[PDB]
Amino acid sequence: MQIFVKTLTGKTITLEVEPSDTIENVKAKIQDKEGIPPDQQRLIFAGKQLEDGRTLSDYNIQKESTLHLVLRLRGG
Amino acid sequence: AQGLAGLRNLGNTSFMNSILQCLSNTRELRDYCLQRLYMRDLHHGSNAHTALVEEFAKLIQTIWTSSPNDVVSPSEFKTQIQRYAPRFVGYNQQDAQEFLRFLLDGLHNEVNRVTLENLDHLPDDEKGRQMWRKYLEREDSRIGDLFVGQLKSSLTCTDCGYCSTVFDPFWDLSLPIAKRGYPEVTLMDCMRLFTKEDVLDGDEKPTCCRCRGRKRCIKKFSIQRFPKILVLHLKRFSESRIRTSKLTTFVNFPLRDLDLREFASENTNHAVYNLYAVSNHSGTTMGGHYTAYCRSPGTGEWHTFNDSSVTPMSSSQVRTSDAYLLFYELA
Ligand SMILES: [Zn+2]
Repeated sequence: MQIFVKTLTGKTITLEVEPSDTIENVKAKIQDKEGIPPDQQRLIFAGKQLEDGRTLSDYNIQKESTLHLVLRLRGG
Repeated sequence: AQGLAGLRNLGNTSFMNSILQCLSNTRELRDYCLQRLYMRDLHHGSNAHTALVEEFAKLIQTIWTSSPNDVVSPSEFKTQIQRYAPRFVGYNQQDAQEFLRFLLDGLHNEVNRVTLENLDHLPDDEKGRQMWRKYLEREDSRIGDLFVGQLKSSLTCTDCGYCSTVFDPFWDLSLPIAKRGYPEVTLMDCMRLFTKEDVLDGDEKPTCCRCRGRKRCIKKFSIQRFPKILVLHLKRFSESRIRTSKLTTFVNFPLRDLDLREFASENTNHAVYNLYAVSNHSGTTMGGHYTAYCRSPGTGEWHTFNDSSVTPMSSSQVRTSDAYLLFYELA
């Protein structure tokens, strides 16, 4: 199936995934297209940040859902 | 009962303090804590995270019973949030929006009122309403009452003309920043970047299942349901394939009368908002410091909350390029 990612500057990209794809798999697919390493990416869907070790199916993410890609401003 | 207590930095915890103060000044969330209304929503049984809601609420209670110049420790709260979200264990610098999302999800899960189909025949709005009902059958809490809205994503095949719609819940919106404005980038410009027509072609062609092949499609967001509290997160990070840098662009956001008519779904009633809190970041992507500017729900006066220091400020000092999260409430 296809899902979408709203990236950093205005664009959307299209990923080919299965419900069983891990969040790591999804981040790798984003890196394949965007050159942003998985360890910098955060993906938000339905108010939840998607976590490594879980799958798209764990979040009930269906076809044509959009993940929101956001980086970090670390502060202390 | 003025709510002007500072929060001790426990070791790189300004990100947490900034968020906590924004939440402290979220009127209805504060009131839920002060009126102890969470007690009846807590789940029965030995649960690992009931103490998260209890310690959050106790912190808010403490802030709103404090005297001038008081500084209180959120250490017991930190112990609980890091048990829910172990990425917050220890004393490293963190992103405030990441923290916000995990904290609100943890709170929501603990007071969730829930304890345990092809719709092509329906008009769009009715499909939206049914998908909303389905969402609320899983996620129904006081926390969601405040923060949750619904996006419509409309995906139109440029060949066959079929528009496939999906409805995604949201608890905040993360907005791309426009590259410049005339003479300045506005919050509305960023909202437009979020909600514009996105052309999906070349490498990004979706598969149209009507055409049974990859086709150029147009994707567009609109807001199907507006939240009571609208949290806007500015994407202050470059897309460099080598090294991200912080985008420090001034984004002009309004104090009052943020009118989102143009982003509402077609023939859907729209919302107008007023600002009540800002989380500010100063630094780089790798490190820095957070503060909050918050409007007191009772007095309407703005204060800067910077760890242990709480100081009055003019509304003219609220809009700055340091703004990272904007907290809006219905007008
Ligand atoms: Zn088609």
